[PDB]
Amino acid sequence: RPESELIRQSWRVVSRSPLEHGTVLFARLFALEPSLLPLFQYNGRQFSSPEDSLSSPEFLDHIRKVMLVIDAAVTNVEDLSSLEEYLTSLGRKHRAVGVRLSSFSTVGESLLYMLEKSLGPDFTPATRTAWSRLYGAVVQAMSRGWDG
Ligand code: HEM
Repeated sequence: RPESELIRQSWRVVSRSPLEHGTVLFARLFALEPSLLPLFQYNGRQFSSPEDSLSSPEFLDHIRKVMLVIDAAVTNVEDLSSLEEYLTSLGRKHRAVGVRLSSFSTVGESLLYMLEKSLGPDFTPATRTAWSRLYGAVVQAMSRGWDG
């Protein structure tokens, strides 16, 4: 694939600072859909404001976990079928925590925002389309967790 390289190459830059970059993704996510904030329940407590999430080690660890699932996708960008069962179960888990499947569209936009901001002029149309396809494929596999 030509897309596989666009994804690989762009991901190298991000993977140098995945927390800083995932922090943009999540700051953007809560700016777009603050109703996701309460889903991050650590010590039975809700974050009141998005900046609260940034002070939580568990939340920042979830940022790193997200970035690693993306890294797993990138590693398998040629054959995602190898992540299908893991991603189905990841879907099922997020269903269980309360995340609606539709919120994963917002996450995709936040991922694309983060890549735009980091890559600036290197975030070409082809690069955007490539990520959109990969992210879509990830979410398609996760959606199996919502049993459909
Ligand atoms: C709607 C946005 C999302 C919310 C509200 C959310 C929320 C959560 C929560 C509450 C957990 C369990 C607590 C934790 O381990 O931190 C979790 C686990 C996790 N999330 Fe997310 N998540 C979201 C998106 C994502 C995405 C996009 C990925 C990766 C693509 C991801 C990867 C993970 C992983 C790897 C775990 C560990 C699951 C396990 O095996 O127990 N999350 N998420």
